[PDB]
Amino acid sequence: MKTPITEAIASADSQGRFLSNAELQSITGRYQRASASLEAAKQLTGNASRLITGAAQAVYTKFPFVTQMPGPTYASNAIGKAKCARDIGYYLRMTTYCLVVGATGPMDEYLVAGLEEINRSFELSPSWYIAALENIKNDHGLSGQAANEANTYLDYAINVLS
Amino acid sequence: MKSVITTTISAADAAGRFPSSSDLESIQGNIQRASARLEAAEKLSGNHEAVVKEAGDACFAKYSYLKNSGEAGDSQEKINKCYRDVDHYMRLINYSLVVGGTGPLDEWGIAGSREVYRTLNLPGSAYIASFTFTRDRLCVPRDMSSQAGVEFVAALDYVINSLS
Amino acid sequence: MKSVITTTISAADAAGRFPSSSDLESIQGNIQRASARLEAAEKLSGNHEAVVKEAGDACFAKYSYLKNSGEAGDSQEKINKCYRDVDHYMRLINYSLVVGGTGPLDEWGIAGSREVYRTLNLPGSAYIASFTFTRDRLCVPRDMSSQAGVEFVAALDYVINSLS
Amino acid sequence: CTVFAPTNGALSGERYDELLADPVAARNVVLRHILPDQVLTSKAIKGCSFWDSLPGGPLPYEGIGPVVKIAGVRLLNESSDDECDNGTIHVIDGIISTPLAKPTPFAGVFEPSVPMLESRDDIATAVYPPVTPDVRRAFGAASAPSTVGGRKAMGLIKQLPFWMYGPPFNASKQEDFEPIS
Amino acid sequence: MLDAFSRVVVNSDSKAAYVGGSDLQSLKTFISDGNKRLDAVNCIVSNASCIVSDAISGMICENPGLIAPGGNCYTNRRMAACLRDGEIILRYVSYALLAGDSSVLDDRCLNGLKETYIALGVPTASTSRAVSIMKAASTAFIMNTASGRKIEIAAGDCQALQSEAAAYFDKVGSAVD
Amino acid sequence: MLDAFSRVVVNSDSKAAYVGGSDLQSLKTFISDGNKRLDAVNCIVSNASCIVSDAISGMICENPGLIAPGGNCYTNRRMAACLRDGEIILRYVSYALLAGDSSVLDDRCLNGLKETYIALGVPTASTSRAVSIMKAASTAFIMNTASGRKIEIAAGDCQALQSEAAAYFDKVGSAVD
Amino acid sequence: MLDAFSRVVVNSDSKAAYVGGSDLQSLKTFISDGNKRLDAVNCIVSNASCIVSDAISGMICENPGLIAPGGNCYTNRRMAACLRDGEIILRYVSYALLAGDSSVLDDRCLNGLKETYIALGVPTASTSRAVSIMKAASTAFIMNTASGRKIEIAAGDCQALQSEAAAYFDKVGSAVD
Amino acid sequence: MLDAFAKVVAQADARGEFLSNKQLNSLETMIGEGNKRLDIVNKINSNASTIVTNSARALFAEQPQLIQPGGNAYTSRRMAACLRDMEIVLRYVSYAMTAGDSSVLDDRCLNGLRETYQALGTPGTSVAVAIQKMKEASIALANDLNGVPLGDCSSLNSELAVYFDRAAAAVV
Ligand SMILES: *[C@@H](C)[C@H]1/C(=C/C2=NC(=C\c3[nH]c(C[C@H]4NC(=O)C(C=C)=C4C)c(C)c3CCC(=O)O)/C(CCC(=O)O)=C2C)NC(=O)[C@@H]1C
Ligand SMILES: *[C@H](C)[C@H]1/C(=C/C2=NC(=C\c3[nH]c(C[C@H]4NC(=O)C(C=C)=C4C)c(C)c3CCC(=O)O)/C(CCC(=O)O)=C2C)NC(=O)[C@@H]1C
Ligand SMILES: C=CC1=C(C)[C@@H](Cc2[nH]c(/C=C3N=C(/C=C4\NC(=O)[C@H](C)[C@H]4CC)C(C)=C\3CCC(=O)O)c(CCC(=O)O)c2C)NC1=O
Ligand SMILES: C=CC1=C(C)[C@@H](Cc2[nH]c(/C=C3N=C(/C=C4\NC(=O)[C@H](C)[C@H]4CC)C(C)=C\3CCC(=O)O)c(CCC(=O)O)c2C)NC1=O
Ligand SMILES: C=CC1=C(C)[C@@H](Cc2[nH]c(/C=C3N=C(/C=C4\NC(=O)[C@H](C)[C@H]4CC)C(C)=C\3CCC(=O)O)c(CCC(=O)O)c2C)NC1=O
Ligand SMILES: C=CC1=C(C)[C@@H](Cc2[nH]c(/C=C3N=C(/C=C4\NC(=O)[C@H](C)[C@H]4CC)C(C)=C\3CCC(=O)O)c(CCC(=O)O)c2C)NC1=O
Ligand SMILES: C=CC1=C(C)[C@@H](Cc2[nH]c(/C=C3N=C(/C=C4\NC(=O)[C@H](C)[C@H]4CC)C(C)=C\3CCC(=O)O)c(CCC(=O)O)c2C)NC1=O
Ligand SMILES: C=CC1=C(C)[C@@H](Cc2[nH]c(/C=C3N=C(/C=C4\NC(=O)[C@H](C)[C@H]4CC)C(C)=C\3CCC(=O)O)c(CCC(=O)O)c2C)NC1=O
Ligand SMILES: C=CC1=C(C)[C@@H](Cc2[nH]c(/C=C3N=C(/C=C4\NC(=O)[C@H](C)[C@H]4CC)C(C)=C\3CCC(=O)O)c(CCC(=O)O)c2C)NC1=O
Ligand SMILES: C=CC1=C(C)[C@@H](Cc2[nH]c(/C=C3N=C(/C=C4\NC(=O)[C@H](C)[C@H]4CC)C(C)=C\3CCC(=O)O)c(CCC(=O)O)c2C)NC1=O
Ligand SMILES: C=CC1=C(C)[C@@H](Cc2[nH]c(/C=C3N=C(/C=C4\NC(=O)[C@H](C)[C@H]4CC)C(C)=C\3CCC(=O)O)c(CCC(=O)O)c2C)NC1=O
Ligand SMILES: CCC1=C(C)[C@@H](CC2=N/C(=C\c3[nH]c(C[C@@H]4NC(=O)C(C)=C4CC)c(C)c3CCC(=O)O)C(CCC(=O)O)=C2C)NC1=O
Ligand SMILES: CCC1=C(C)[C@@H](CC2=N/C(=C\c3[nH]c(C[C@@H]4NC(=O)C(C)=C4CC)c(C)c3CCC(=O)O)C(CCC(=O)O)=C2C)NC1=O
Ligand SMILES: CCC1=C(C)[C@@H](CC2=N/C(=C\c3[nH]c(C[C@@H]4NC(=O)C(C)=C4CC)c(C)c3CCC(=O)O)C(CCC(=O)O)=C2C)NC1=O
Repeated sequence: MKTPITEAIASADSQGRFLSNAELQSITGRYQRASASLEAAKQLTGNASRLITGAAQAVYTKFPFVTQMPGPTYASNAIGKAKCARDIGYYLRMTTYCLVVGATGPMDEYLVAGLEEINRSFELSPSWYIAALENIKNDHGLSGQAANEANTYLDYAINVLS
Repeated sequence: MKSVITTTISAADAAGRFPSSSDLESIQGNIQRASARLEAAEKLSGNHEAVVKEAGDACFAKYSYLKNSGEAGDSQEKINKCYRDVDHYMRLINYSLVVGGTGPLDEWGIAGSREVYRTLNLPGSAYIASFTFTRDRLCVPRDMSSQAGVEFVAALDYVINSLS
Repeated sequence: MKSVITTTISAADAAGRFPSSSDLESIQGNIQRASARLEAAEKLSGNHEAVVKEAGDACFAKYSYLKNSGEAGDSQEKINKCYRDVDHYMRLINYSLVVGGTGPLDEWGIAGSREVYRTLNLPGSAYIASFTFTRDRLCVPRDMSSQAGVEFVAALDYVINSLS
Repeated sequence: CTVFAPTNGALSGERYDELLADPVAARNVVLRHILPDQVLTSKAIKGCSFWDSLPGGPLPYEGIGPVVKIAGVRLLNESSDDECDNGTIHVIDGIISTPLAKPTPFAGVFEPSVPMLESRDDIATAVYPPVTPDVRRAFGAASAPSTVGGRKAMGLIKQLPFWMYGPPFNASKQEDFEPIS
Repeated sequence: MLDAFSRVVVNSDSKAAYVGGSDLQSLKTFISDGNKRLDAVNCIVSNASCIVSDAISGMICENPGLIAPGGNCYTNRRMAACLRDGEIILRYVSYALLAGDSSVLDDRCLNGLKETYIALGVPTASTSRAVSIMKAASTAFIMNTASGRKIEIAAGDCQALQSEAAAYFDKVGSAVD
Repeated sequence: MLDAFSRVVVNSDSKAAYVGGSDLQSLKTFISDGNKRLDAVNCIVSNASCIVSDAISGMICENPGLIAPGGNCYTNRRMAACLRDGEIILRYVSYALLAGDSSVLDDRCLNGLKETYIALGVPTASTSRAVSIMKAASTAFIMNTASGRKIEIAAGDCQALQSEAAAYFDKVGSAVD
Repeated sequence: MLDAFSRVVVNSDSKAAYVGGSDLQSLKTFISDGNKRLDAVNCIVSNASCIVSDAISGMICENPGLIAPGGNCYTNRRMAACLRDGEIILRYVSYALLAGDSSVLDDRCLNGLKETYIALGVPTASTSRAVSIMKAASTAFIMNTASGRKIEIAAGDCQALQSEAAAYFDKVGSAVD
Repeated sequence: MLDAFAKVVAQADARGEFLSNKQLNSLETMIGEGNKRLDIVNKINSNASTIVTNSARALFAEQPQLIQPGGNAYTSRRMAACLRDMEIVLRYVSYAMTAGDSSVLDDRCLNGLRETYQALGTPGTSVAVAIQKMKEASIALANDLNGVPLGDCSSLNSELAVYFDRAAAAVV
């Protein structure tokens, strides 16, 4: 996984040298921004269910054909709504994982790796998801540097999808 | 203290209105002329002590009779009050020079000066001798570039025209 | 003979065009800086004798060995050639000062000088002692106007930097 | 003593706070200025040679009539010659530097007032820069993606001259992209 | 009545010393931030009539006993003097934004006001609420974040000014209480 | 070969518009700062061979292997051309002080000089040392802070001009290294 | 007596609604800046006897008429009282640094001071000079820039807090005048 | 490759002296500027794909040449190469914004790029218009008062603008 610590150790390992002062300063700074990251992870974990429900309501209000269009991929079935909150729940959980880790490791290895083939092979447009992350970016309700953290990783997932 | 800001705010307050664009143009002019005058104030606080020396020494270089009798300059101590009052006036020129109106130099130096100077037998002509010496010792193109010197001339003019 | 107007006429002539607005702006600047140049020319023609007298006097005040061994101007005649040469120099500074380029000073005085001072055992450092005395002596607001003093200093510095 | 005293305007500066920061350098400069054992008037200088009795090294002086230079530094004849009953205090244009107390080089001293200036082609704008206007229209386009924000996306379309809307070019306007068109 | 200038001068006067080089440095920051100050007071002035109406109407809406009989906004006259007092408070705050020092607001309006509104029966809590509404409205207009009005100004950071205006409103609201 | 005027025009030509207000405003500040540039160029020009002499003599005295047999300053001919080279560098820097844009210096002399000093065997660090000495000497003459010449001029601030001249010398010194 | 917390609470009760996000956000900043506040008040409850000694001594030396006969610092008793009053003023300023709101300073100390010093015959300008000396000494201690005392502390910017403390001393000095 | 510090040290070794305390005070000042720096780099790294896309939309809207048959931009291949090149330039401007020196950009991206866009027939000035649009979007984005504690940042905007101006100056 891509954590800052593993970047540091991996770079020094590819050079075969020790972990001199550069990488140690890196781990210091990670240990300082870590506290705001942990508070943000606490509050996202706190109000997850209303974020997921709210996000799915935003997608449904923005694209109202989706509940109306008869098909497997669209959210007209009860199954489709379950897959809807399922997927939004995935994105929220991977954001909390990246807040805890401090880099974009778990999103890049659990979510970003291979997402294109999935959005193609099941014809799931990237945009519907973008609207979901925008509602999560609006309604997470954090303040300060914690809000800068969660907005950083959520914006990062937005720029992956487009 | 009369400045640009106090005159326009006070005038609008007497008006009973919000400050319109006219006062805004007035303070616009204040922040235009500000740099030239403040250069003058910095240089005044630079060499004020030699201004004390040449000012007072020219002041007794003209009038010797003050050191002669008991009248106004009997002792060395009254001469120390002479240099002292000159430094008061230069400090007020520094103050009004920073403010930019003649406010603090008027209310601190000029107001009621005439009953005091008339009461304690203090002649104004020796002060005027000192200040005219300072305006004759104006090093414009080498010390106070152009307009800093001009502002200094104006303030010290106001001092003499207040006293005379 | 280089000036503003000879540079622009010669440049447009080398081009092959009628004079455009650029040359017209150049000769406009000629007739702007003109007054300061001609003021300096008037004062130089005013006191040239005392200038050359102080120049040679300080030139032998610095270097006494010119006189000491018959290896310089040790005969009243050679020192008369000395003051004559400095007369020529101030005359060329007057001429370039009227023209307003370094043209006549370059073509009459500077061009081909090096063979002459080299061959005839003439030290250039003594010339520079003379000119730097006449340069250090000058006061801008004492006699000449600031703009004319600048012009004079500039031309004389050109002589120094062309000499050695 | 002949006391070679620089003027106030010449004394102050960065090297002045250097000398007020250091006792050693300050002592060496003050000993550099002051000659022992001689009293010299302005017109008694007369020539170009050295002075031995000093701390730093031998002092070069060029004495011609009034144009006196001391170490390459001219003295001011307005306030040059004063009686002091023991000596005379001659006032100097600048600061005579010892070979002992050496000033810091140019890279240790200098910073530009204007940054990035060895990297910019245009001197005219960098020295006198204008203020940047609003950015609301441009931020509206730079912020969110094209499906998020609707109409703004064009945002960055600025205004071309009238001929470029012409039929050999056929440029587009922001009113074309809007639903209103 | 003192601007920023005269504040530096009076403080320097107390110590019997010259203005010097640091006080002038802070005043140089005043001069260079000058046009933002001008534009800010322009923003307060342009919408001033609108602000007082909204704040007093919000003061009545937060506290409906003012309009109730024998409240101090009951009679039509009393509502008129009420609107005028809101206007005067806004006025002096705008003067304090031009001056840069609150000598004008302290001397001309603030001094002897609590005992006046007490002596007249005017509820202090209500007035401080109205001052708070003018505070939020004024900072929103001064940062160009008002809903009904978004005018173009060339961008820059105005953070120092907003805290200044908030300081004057907090001085008034803390003064009536 | 472009001044400040031409540079703005070329930039407004790639933009394909007219000059405009913002650009003309900055150019008005250029012309109002014109006589400072004039007196600046007068200072560096009327100290030319003085700067070149002290600069290259300082370059030899700092690094005395240049005059040792085998160095590139070892003959009168090599020393004359080295001295001449310093004079030419100072010459086009003076042109870049007049024009306000380094287009004359970039297109004329800076272009191809590194590869010429490579092809000759000229050590580049020594040349950058000479350029640095001309930089400090030239800014000291441009600010009237020379220890051997203090001429009288009208007082004013030219910190901006000094940063500009230091930018051109750092352009040459960075260009030879 | 109200802290920052009770200030948020009181404001929100005037609004008559819940506490919400934004007020709590500002209060979160209060908590994260808490340790700097702690260390600052610790710096002023440290050498404080030293502050009052130096400030009143400075007030007598600046104005020698206090120690002159029939001045209010003449008798030994009166000197004891002035020192005690200097101590008390610094004490309530320290309380206002801990609370973060000036409710304690306004209600406990500031309310009866002008009338009291008038009723005793105490010269008020002299007191405001002593409050000014305590102000400057307290800001120098709070910035670690005292000459006789430089104690190492984990580094950081603390300008906010300095301006806070200076705000309270200016409230006292403006209150006695 | 050189940042601020490596440029200061490298010059200090090119003359072979130590750093004076003046230099060290300058460094300390730039460090205190460094949080604002990281904030601007964060804003760029966040919204980057919308910057490239919107700026390309404004480019093709204002110049309808390239999307038409026979255009340099035209073909799916050529369009994707167009967009990717803009992403390249935006990436390195984020890098030089972090380093404080314009060395990495010149070394990795700008230097030699003109020889390529000449060698392909790509219109340079269109690339320059593209980079001007990313400068507008980026500078405006950098001046947003959202999410950041408020503070004065005119110098950093000036510097960032110098980096983009260097990119548009190196293609044209
Ligand atoms: C916070 C107040 C604002 C903000 C204000 C800014 N204004 C800037 C520049 C500027 N503003 C004016 C208008 C002003 N000057 C006057 O003389 C008058 C009336 C007589 C007014 C109302 C001018 C003339 C200028 C400069 C010239 C120009 O822009 O064309 C400005 C730029 C920075 C600065 O110049 O200091 C700012 C930041 N901007 C903000 O984003 C908030 C909303
Ligand atoms: C001085 C810091 C050097 C060095 C200088 C030498 N330069 C020599 C030759 C040479 N230099 C140039 C560049 C010059 N010529 C121009 O036309 C212009 C600008 C318009 C410049 C800047 C050229 C083109 C040449 C070749 C032609 C010539 O010989 O003049 C040179 C002679 C080298 C040799 O013959 O061995 C020297 C010595 N001297 C040094 O010690 C330092 C490194
Ligand atoms: C690790 C990350 C990760 C994801 C992000 C998801 C992505 C994902 N979603 C689906 C599958 C699905 N995803 C949705 C979701 C949608 N319903 C709609 O109305 C909207 C357009 C949209 C919610 C916004 C639906 C309905 C399906 C089932 C589609 C179908 O069978 O027709 C599938 C195929 C397997 C399955 O059926 O579950 C995958 C891989 N899965 C993962 O492993
Ligand atoms: C704020 C500004 C300010 C001033 C400008 C002075 C002005 C001033 N001077 C004096 C008082 C005095 N001023 C002088 C000065 C003079 N001696 C002479 O030989 C000369 C004529 C002249 C100096 C040029 C003397 C001698 C006295 C004392 C007069 C006396 O007691 O006879 C007094 C009366 C109070 C006192 O005795 O000090 C005042 C108000 N004071 C101020 O507060
Ligand atoms: C148009 C301009 C113009 C000049 C500037 C002069 C320059 C000049 N001077 C001399 C020639 C001379 N110039 C001098 C002058 C000097 N004596 C010294 O002690 C000093 C070093 C120096 C005066 C400062 C002397 C002594 C000679 C004669 C040299 C000799 O024959 O040995 C000659 C050779 C012809 C001659 O003998 O006259 C020339 C061309 N001539 C001109 O036509
Ligand atoms: C055509 C140009 C031209 C000049 C530039 C002057 C230059 C000049 N000045 C003086 C002469 C003089 N110049 C000055 C000036 C000075 N006083 C000082 O305190 C300062 C150092 C300096 C002003 C800045 C003085 C004082 C004298 C007289 C010197 C003396 O007799 O002791 C003389 C000798 C003749 C005389 O006594 O007038 C000359 C040639 N004359 C000219 O014809
Ligand atoms: C044809 C040649 C030619 C010149 C050489 C200049 C010389 C010159 N400079 C100024 C004028 C000026 N020159 C300077 C320059 C200086 N600023 C300083 O800090 C330094 C001491 C110095 C640069 C090294 C300044 C500041 C002014 C304005 C002075 C003032 O108004 O106070 C003026 C008066 C007119 C004006 O204001 O522009 C003139 C004639 N002009 C010309 O036409
Ligand atoms: C019970 C008593 C008690 C105290 C006295 C404080 C002491 C204290 N201060 C800080 C920590 C700190 N203290 C300061 C204070 C300042 N730094 C400056 O350079 C200024 C001179 C000064 C202004 C007040 C700063 C800046 C920090 C670090 C930043 C921070 O933690 O907010 C910390 C964090 C932990 C640590 O640093 O090890 C603690 C416990 N807290 C307490 O619990
Ligand atoms: C809780 C806050 C609090 C205060 C702020 C003080 C204020 C205060 N001071 C005094 C009383 C006093 N305060 C002073 C102080 C002064 N001496 C001077 O030379 C100066 C003008 C001034 C110091 C700057 C003196 C001298 C007295 C005694 C006055 C007298 O008895 O004549 C008294 C009357 C009771 C007493 O005698 O102590 C009070 C209430 N007391 C409090 O409880
Ligand atoms: C490391 C940095 C780095 C870069 C900066 C690029 C630069 C670059 N671009 C292209 C290649 C290309 N670049 C573009 C881009 C353009 N389309 C237009 O309409 C505009 C003029 C312009 C965008 C602004 C196009 C269209 C091609 C393909 C050209 C063609 O095949 O005709 C190529 C040749 C290889 C290829 O086909 O991809 C290279 C090296 N590549 C790199 O490795
Ligand atoms: C790892 C990534 C990373 C970031 C992205 C920054 C983000 C960041 N910026 C600030 C802090 C700050 N950031 C700015 C910046 C701004 N000034 C303005 O005018 C603009 C609105 C904006 C630049 C575009 C300012 C002014 C502060 C200080 C705010 C203050 O103290 O009032 C702080 C609080 C700590 C501090 O004071 O430095 C943090 C965490 N820090 C990091 O560690
Ligand atoms: C029903 C009784 C009633 C009212 C009357 C309002 C009054 C009111 N205005 C507010 C605040 C407020 N008011 C305005 C001004 C206003 N908005 C504009 O966009 C324009 C053009 C205006 C004048 C016409 C602004 C700009 C704000 C700040 C909030 C905002 O961004 O709109 C606030 C919030 C106060 C606070 O933040 O503490 C209140 C209570 N509220 C009520 O309950
Ligand atoms: C013994 C071998 C030797 C030399 C030759 C000199 C050369 C020399 N001149 C310098 C620098 C220098 N040189 C001058 C120019 C010079 N001074 C004037 O006042 C006039 C009229 C001048 C031309 C005649 C100036 C103006 C400076 C800047 C320092 C100063 O203020 O004098 C510097 C400092 C470089 C730096 O700052 O990095 C050096 C090394 N030094 C040596 O060791
Ligand atoms: C001769 C009659 C006389 C005095 C008595 C002093 C009094 C005095 N102390 C000052 C100011 C002052 N005083 C102290 C406190 C003091 N210093 C310490 O380092 C310790 C341990 C202290 C208590 C023992 C500090 C810390 C300052 C701030 C200046 C500084 O950094 O030292 C100031 C400056 C006021 C200002 O800035 O406006 C004055 C006038 N001055 C006089 O002329």
